[PDB]
Amino acid sequence: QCDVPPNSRFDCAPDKAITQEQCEARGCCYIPAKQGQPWCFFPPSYPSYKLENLSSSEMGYTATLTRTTPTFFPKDILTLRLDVMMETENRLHFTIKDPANRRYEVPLAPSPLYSVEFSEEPFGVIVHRQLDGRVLLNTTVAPLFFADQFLQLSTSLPSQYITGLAEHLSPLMLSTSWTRITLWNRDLAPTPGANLYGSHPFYLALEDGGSAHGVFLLNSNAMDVVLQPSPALSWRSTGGILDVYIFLGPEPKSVVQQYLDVVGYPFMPPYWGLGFHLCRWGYSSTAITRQVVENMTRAHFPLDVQWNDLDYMDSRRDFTFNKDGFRDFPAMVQELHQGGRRYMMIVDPAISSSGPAGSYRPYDEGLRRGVFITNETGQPLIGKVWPGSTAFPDFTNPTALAWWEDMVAEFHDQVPFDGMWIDMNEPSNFIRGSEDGCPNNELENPPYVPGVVGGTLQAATICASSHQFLSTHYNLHNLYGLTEAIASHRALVKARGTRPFVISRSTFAGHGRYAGHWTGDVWSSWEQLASSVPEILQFNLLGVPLVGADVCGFLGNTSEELCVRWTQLGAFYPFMRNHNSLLSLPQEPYSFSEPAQQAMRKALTLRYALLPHLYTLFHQAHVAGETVARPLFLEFPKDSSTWTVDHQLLWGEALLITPVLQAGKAEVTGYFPLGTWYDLQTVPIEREPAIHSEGQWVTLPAPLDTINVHLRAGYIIPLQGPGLTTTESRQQPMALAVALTKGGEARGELFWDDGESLEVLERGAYTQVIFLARNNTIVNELVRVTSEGAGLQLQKVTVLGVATAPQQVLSNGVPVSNFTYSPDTKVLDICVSLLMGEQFLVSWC
Ligand SMILES: *[C@@H]1O[C@H](CO)[C@@H](O[C@@H]2O[C@H](CO)[C@@H](O[C@@H]3O[C@H](CO)[C@@H](O)[C@H](O)[C@@H]3O)[C@H](O)[C@H]2NC(C)=O)[C@H](O)[C@H]1NC(C)=O
Ligand SMILES: *[C@@H]1O[C@H](CO[C@@H]2O[C@@H](C)[C@@H](O)[C@@H](O)[C@@H]2O)[C@@H](O[C@@H]2O[C@H](CO)[C@@H](O)[C@H](O)[C@H]2NC(C)=O)[C@H](O)[C@H]1NC(C)=O
Ligand SMILES: *[C@@H]1O[C@H](CO[C@@H]2O[C@@H](C)[C@@H](O)[C@@H](O)[C@@H]2O)[C@@H](O[C@@H]2O[C@H](CO)[C@@H](O)[C@H](O)[C@H]2NC(C)=O)[C@H](O)[C@H]1NC(C)=O
Ligand SMILES: *[C@@H]1O[C@H](CO)[C@@H](O[C@@H]2O[C@H](CO)[C@@H](O)[C@H](O)[C@H]2NC(C)=O)[C@H](O)[C@H]1NC(C)=O
Ligand SMILES: *[C@@H]1O[C@H](CO)[C@@H](O[C@@H]2O[C@H](CO)[C@@H](O)[C@H](O)[C@H]2NC(C)=O)[C@H](O)[C@H]1NC(C)=O
Ligand SMILES: OC[C@@]1(CCC2CCCCC2)NC[C@H](O)[C@@H](O)[C@@H]1O
Ligand SMILES: [Cl-]
Ligand SMILES: [Cl-]
Ligand SMILES: [Cl-]
Repeated sequence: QCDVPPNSRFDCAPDKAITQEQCEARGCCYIPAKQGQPWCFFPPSYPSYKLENLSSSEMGYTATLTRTTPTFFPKDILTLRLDVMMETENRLHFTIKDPANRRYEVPLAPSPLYSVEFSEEPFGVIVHRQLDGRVLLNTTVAPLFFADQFLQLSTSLPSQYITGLAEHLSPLMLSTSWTRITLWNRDLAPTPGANLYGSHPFYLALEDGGSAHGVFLLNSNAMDVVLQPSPALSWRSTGGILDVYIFLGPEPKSVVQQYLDVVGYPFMPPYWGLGFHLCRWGYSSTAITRQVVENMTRAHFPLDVQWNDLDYMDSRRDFTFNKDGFRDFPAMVQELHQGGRRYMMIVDPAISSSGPAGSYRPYDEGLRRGVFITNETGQPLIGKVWPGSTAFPDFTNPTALAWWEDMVAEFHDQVPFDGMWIDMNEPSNFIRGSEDGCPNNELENPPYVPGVVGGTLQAATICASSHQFLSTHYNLHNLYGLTEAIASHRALVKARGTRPFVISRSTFAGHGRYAGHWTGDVWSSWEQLASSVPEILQFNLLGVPLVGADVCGFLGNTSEELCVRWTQLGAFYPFMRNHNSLLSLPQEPYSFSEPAQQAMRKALTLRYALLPHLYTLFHQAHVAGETVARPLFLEFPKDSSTWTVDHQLLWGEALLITPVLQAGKAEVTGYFPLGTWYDLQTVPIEREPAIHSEGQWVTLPAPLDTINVHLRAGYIIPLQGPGLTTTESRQQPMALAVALTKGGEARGELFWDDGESLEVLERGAYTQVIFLARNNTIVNELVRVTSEGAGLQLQKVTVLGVATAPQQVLSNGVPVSNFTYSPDTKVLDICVSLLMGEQFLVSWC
């Protein structure tokens, strides 16, 4: 009864410090660890629920679950309903709910890849992969708890390899050594072990052999997820229901895709959103802000988007501008547009409530329309943020959405900003709960407090029992940032009539359908640089591919060498912004020594060259639920060596980036999956040429002015000529980079539209082209050709891995005007005059 192997003990006192006597009185086993592992744990006989009246339907199954013995938590729900829905061959879905009470729920050969079976007593759901018989879910392993404010469901895991459960600063692969992962959106500088800005209750689990599955728990309550070495996992939520989805893959990429079929495919950003953004707190005037642009331009540094932080505001209030430094804010932004750039600025959620009545429209209308989160007496809950006393909009209230749209649209008529930087949307509060504290009820003081920093649900936020239109804050807290992202997205669509650009701090599952994300107040340090790679990858797995960290870091002072290395790696973040704190030394690219400016300019130049490629990868995310930046294991799951790699990334299938992440290094050791990898340095953009890998670690030269980038054999990459903006670069001629397999083959693609309109795919207003290398030929294949894309000029074709100097190079049957062959590098560089949207044939021999 108490003979349970150590790694398999499930905690019977998750709620408090317990003595042996109390442990044994709960009906549990007490065995001290010899050195965490729980001392108090459930014997296999501990009372759970019993399955009864299991029944079949066309959709799947239903059953009643009955608990006859209470747990140690209050308000056990003794009778539950089980519903199992076999929704697709790839997707299994089950819920457990109270049949007598509607509980809070988040507002969201032919055969399945899975089979399901049930344990009767104690109750459990067992899900096998049909193909190899492997056990993916087994909830029999621990008791089911289902109490008003405490849900626990556990499972065995099929391996020690699991990723997901944002937002935390951790390796891509989570530790299963008694790790407690807390999902409660919290304003805090990224650090290991803490609940951070967002919550994504989703994991992907690898299985021996390289298949994988995913599990989503659709639950927005504060929760702990506890992983143990057996290996196993327990969800512990503080409310709601169990709403579980299992995605059968079998490939890691399909798991991600199947997960996004439920939560939403990522939104398609405007092309301009993919250029360089530059911001700091401290650009304290329009004159200083104009100087940033001027300084970048004179030093030939590309810049698509200038930003402002709090600086622009009048006394730190949304939807105003001060009349000292920012008197001519409208003219600055118009000027920006005149030069072919965009403008972004910070918006906070909380609205100043202390102004004289009649003098501040956002609050005054807010009041009239009842848009704000309210307290016990029905009055606005007042906290403290930048402007002082503030009320907090309820983005679940339809009237609040309408009010948000008005404020954005009215401010947009004054200053034509191109998107919104939504910060502080945990929501963050400078004080605990409210100016008036919080009441004493079960929501503020719950029977189980997850492991949140501050040890309370109110720390750095508003009262848990405060009222919103759809429910209490207790239930909705983890959706705050999400709901604001939805509101802002809609607001920007209505105000501007083109694709919105929303960058949000706080997020939830499903966020990437509406907005992007930056990882928050990271320190300017080597460790945070290194940590940003797993974090960027994680968000990509979670369907938020528009993500990055503050290039060169946010807090403290960057160094020149750190900024060089941060810029090199950061140019490979899908969302690329250098942002800096109030107190920090300047870190704009132009503020450094000449050799460092050169390395930084080179990294920006390579990013801009690759923008057509990066844009196509976002197209694949948007229509097929693909990742943009992806870990090696997503692309080479069968090579088990890739499983723990999180300090390299891929862009899509073909581009392997291997950064230096340490001070004083002039080399880097990177893993190279089986195949040939061409050094991108061999492609002309306005040391071994090829790595021939068996699946091995390779040491690469990486002096300060270099980041290592290789192109997988078998792939063709579209590139475009230079510009300091995408307005410029989009008008330039294009080039292909063709990486031949040894057998002379390669494939690639280009998606092209106008860069910003809505409904492009639905209206068919794009061009899609495929490129094929075969038998010493390169042709294009025209999937779709329209006015947008038809006049793209192809001026250059570079072929990697051509073994012998050719005697003739033809374009459409005519000797080209010039080519080079380099016998050292195996590169054939061809000048051409062709159109992306008209069929061509380039041959050599
Ligand atoms: C719900 O929220 C409202 C604000 O919307 C809270 O109203 C606040 O209540 C306190 C008293 O409990 C007021 O404090 C008093 O201020 C006056 C005049 O300035 C002072 O002379 C008194 O001695 C006292 O400090 C406070 O002014 C008022 N806030 C506002 C903005 O009017 C209300 O208390 C909240 N209800 C609960 C139960 O939290
Ligand atoms: C398990 O189900 C039995 C039988 O319920 C009937 O069949 C079902 C498919 C559904 O149509 C029910 O509404 C039917 O009542 C339940 O046993 C019955 O208990 C009821 C009410 O307490 C009583 O009228 C009958 O005498 C019982 N019938 C028999 C044949 O035993 C039972 O409660 C269900 N178990 C649980 C825990 O829900
Ligand atoms: C980040 O740097 C500032 C300034 O550091 C000084 O000036 C630089 C150009 C560089 O040469 C440094 O080595 C200098 O020492 C720090 O802010 C300073 O704080 C100290 C007290 O701690 C104060 O006496 C200085 O005058 C401040 N300087 C100014 C002008 O703001 C700051 O502490 C650094 N941040 C961290 C976290 O280390
Ligand atoms: C699901 O997990 C349960 C509990 O860990 C496993 O059930 C135990 O299995 C062994 C061998 O069958 C027995 O000695 C115990 O009696 C079982 N426990 C219970 C409570 O029945 C079970 O093997 C797992 N199922 C699968 C398919 O792996
Ligand atoms: C933009 O660049 C200009 C030129 O480098 C900067 O202005 C100089 O700043 C230094 C401070 O280190 C002063 O000694 C000089 O008075 C300024 N020189 C000139 C040419 O006027 C300016 O600080 C930069 N602005 C921004 C916003 O980066
Ligand atoms: O708007 C101001 C800031 C920073 C404020 C905060 C001040 C004290 C120390 C930490 C930074 N909001 C929080 C955001 O994360 C940050 O980017 C933004 O610059
Ligand atoms: Cl004791
Ligand atoms: Cl509710
Ligand atoms: Cl290895």
